[PDB]
Amino acid sequence: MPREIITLQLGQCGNQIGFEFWKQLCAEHGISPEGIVEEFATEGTDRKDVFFYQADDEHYIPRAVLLDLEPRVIHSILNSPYAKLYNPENIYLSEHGGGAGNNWASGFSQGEKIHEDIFDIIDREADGSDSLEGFVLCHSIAGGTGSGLGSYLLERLNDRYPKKLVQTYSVFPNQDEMSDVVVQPYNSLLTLKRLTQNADCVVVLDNTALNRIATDRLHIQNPSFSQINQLVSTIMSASTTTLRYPGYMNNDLIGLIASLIPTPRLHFLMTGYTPLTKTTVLDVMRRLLQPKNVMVSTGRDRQTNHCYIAILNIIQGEVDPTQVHKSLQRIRERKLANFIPWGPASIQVALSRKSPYLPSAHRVSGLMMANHTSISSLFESSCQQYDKLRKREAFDIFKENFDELDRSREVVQELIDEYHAATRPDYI
Amino acid sequence: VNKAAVDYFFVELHLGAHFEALRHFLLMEDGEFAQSLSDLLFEKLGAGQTPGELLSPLVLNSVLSKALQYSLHGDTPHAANLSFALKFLPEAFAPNAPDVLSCLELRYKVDWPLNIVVTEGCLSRYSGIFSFLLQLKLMMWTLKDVCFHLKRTQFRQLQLFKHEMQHFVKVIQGYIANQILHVTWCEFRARLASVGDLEEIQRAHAEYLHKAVFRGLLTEKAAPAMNIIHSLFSLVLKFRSQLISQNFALMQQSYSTFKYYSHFLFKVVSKLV
Amino acid sequence: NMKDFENQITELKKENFNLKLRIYFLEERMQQE
Amino acid sequence: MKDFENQITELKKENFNLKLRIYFLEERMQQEFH
Repeated sequence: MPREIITLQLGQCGNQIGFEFWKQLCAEHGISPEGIVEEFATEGTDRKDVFFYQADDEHYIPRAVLLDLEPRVIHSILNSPYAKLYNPENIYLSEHGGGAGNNWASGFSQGEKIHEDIFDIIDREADGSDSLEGFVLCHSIAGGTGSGLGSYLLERLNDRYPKKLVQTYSVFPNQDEMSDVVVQPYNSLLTLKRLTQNADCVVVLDNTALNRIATDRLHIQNPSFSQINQLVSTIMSASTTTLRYPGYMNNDLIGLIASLIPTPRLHFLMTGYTPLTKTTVLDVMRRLLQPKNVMVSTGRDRQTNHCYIAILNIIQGEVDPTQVHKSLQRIRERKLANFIPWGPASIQVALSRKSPYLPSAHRVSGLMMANHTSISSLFESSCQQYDKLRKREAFDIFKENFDELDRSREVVQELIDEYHAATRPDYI
Repeated sequence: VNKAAVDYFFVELHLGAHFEALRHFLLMEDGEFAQSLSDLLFEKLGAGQTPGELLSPLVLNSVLSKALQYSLHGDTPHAANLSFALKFLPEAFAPNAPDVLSCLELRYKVDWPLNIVVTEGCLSRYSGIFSFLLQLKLMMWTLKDVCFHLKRTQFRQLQLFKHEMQHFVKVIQGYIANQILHVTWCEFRARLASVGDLEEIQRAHAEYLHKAVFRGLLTEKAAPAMNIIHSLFSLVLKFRSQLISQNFALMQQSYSTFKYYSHFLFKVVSKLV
Repeated sequence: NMKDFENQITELKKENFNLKLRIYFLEERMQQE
Repeated sequence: MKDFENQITELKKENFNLKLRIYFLEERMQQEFH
């Protein structure tokens, strides 16, 4: 009864991230990006089938379909063999050049029409799994296509795999750049609705600190989309470090994520990277305690109280256990990072180990998931940005009626308030 | 003569291989096996299929083989040699108290005459460690089933209460053996066979095993602590069943009792060591 | 436990059968001779 | 467990009867063939 981590790339950015993540899973497992796994992957504890399912030619085929709203994302991915580990059907680029039209309403329409296609692809890619967790939707909420497809295909995939999960990832637009089309609000609304309705966790990405990291920390000033794709590949390799490869604890890394996702309404988590462009447990905590030092903009807003209740970090790296206990005690008791303010004296932090071929910038490569009402405040900001196409009528989910977008913005604000209550001992 | 005999017994007699495979299977070394169990396998016996059905020989043997196969660490010969022993036959499987599944006891195998230094203490300690691991796994699988039933389709803070309850248990298990105690226990058993007589080598091995058990604070005077933990675990199992159904009161009481019993256990630990 | 008893029953079925078969073969040989 | 133990005892009795008859037949063979 082995396990495999499935995914699905949606949108142009989503499919670029999907190809980069297939390459990253291959590399971290030890599979060459050209579509063949080197024999060095077998020696390590990194299980290719967990992240980039090795083909008969050792092609570490990710259990994901590379579908792009802009088909040019995968049209030129054929020349680059970085997605050759995936099966030809595994690179399932969307036929439409506009995909779902970069409109949140059309995105929901396309995801629901692809419901049969999404369910069929899930069934086709579910063969390689014995004790897996579920599929994902590696998409981008920047254009409404990505977020609408995320929500609609999430409903469709929940229909196809009810006992499993299909985690939608709403990679919203660049928070440092204004969008040309203002229909993204219904996209953020649909993503927040998919989060709060059933999914215990949901992904929301803000590019405010991320743009600064890319321009200066990553030094990619005025870069192309490749910088974002490379960052997505690095994050996927970091996740495969704890999923595909053996660490030191937290056999249920998904269980830890579900612990930080204790409620469908509180579906927001804060990511933290340290370094993000020599780390004792305390040093790593000092290097990533602040949301700014973190890799995700868990909103420091008031709709959700920007107090991190619980944290769980994939700190890939083997620190000493005495130091780990001392740093956990310092966080818990010394109020450096206390437990959920709704809980007694405890620590809310985790750690991981890197993949067989995945390195760490410090003693522990940081990629966190902090169940924080600051992340809920980021969701609140997304809810406030979810009315741009409804209140101002800017630019199915919104075209057929604004019920989806407006109710989703209201639900996002309500979840922000609920997480504001849950950052402190008044969660109820 | 004593040194030569000890070296011959300790070099490649598979006796320490028995202990290694016990720590690999009786204690589930491969996280894949535990994850597969809590995801798909921990369905029937987790709540208790039946007093007679859950004790079926062929089904239990198939389940053990499947758990060993799901992990590329339970392939050790003594991993499959982990056998079944019992003191009380199955009687009830109500998923209200912590009685989820604690019937099976893992018993690995060693070489002979490596049992020259075999006393009842070390085997009893190993069996008790396996039983405690089984009970903790039953609680964790009840929580996992609660989460799965909640996700299949008045219940807030249930996952937070589960994490708060599990933190201390995880800390104790890591103290017993995580990465440092994981080698300290091995080093203690590495000095288990250094005597000129089998009785003294047995004493060294039993001392290492007892120190490993004492790492978890397994003192026999802690029967009241066992009762308090039993009440807490009954509440935990009831809350897991309630969360599988859709309790919020159980979760809030779990958090409050976690704080209170943490204070009580801190006082007890200060009073004892 | 019960696994040892189950294995004992499985072996003992064949044990009783083999003792009876040996007796029957001896009886057939004695009747022929 | 106990039912299997009782079955083991019953099979022990069955082997007892069969093998006592076998010993008697060996006695008959020693009386006849020699």
